[PDB]
Amino acid sequence: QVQLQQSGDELVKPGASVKLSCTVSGFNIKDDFIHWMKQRPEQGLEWIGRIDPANGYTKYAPKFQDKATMTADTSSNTAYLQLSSLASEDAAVYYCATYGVAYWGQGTLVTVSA
Amino acid sequence: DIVLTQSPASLAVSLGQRATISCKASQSVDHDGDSYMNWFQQKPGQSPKLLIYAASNLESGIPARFSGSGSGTDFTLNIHPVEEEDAATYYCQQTNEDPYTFGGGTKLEIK
Amino acid sequence: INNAYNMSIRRS
Repeated sequence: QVQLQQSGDELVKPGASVKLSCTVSGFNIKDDFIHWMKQRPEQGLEWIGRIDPANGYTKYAPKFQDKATMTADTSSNTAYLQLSSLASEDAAVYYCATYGVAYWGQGTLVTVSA
Repeated sequence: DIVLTQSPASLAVSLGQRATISCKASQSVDHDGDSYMNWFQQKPGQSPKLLIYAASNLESGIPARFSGSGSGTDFTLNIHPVEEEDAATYYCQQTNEDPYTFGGGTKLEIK
Repeated sequence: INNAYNMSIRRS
């Protein structure tokens, strides 16, 4: 019943910021964390952090504490991931997940070049 | 962080045979009688798919050819019999302590 | 009955 629809792929310039979205259907996001994961090209998975959309509380993995900003809009059941000061190691596929970590979005590819 | 070490990193198995993947944690992933270890399958260009959660629970929609065992710091995924569609990269993940962490992956190929 | 919302992450 639950689907997570992520925003489209983005090519971004070094130094710039970008905001990704994750629109959830079939599930009230007030009722669970949304988690964000990073996967660098051909590499493994990293957890970025989670947000509790009901109260806006966030917990980040320390390496993303200054890179990522998570927000959520309960009215549109949508979660956002903002990445700042982009650099080449930020190029990756970014995933959102919820229902514990059972259901995942299709990912958003971010590439970084200029 | 809890460091997860997956073994082997590459696994070649014949169709019909049994594949076994191991995940060793640097600290316990148990809390109050529950083990917080998950296993994911990922095919190229696709999102990771949850197979097993809480070490041994089979996720809805996943066939019983997949099974999970272990507790504490040592966990195992078994796949049998292996079929063509099992060729994929598999990841273990713990969700006991922050930050959540993943193993480095095991690529399962058909021999 | 086991459920991934309850058990795929540790909740506190």
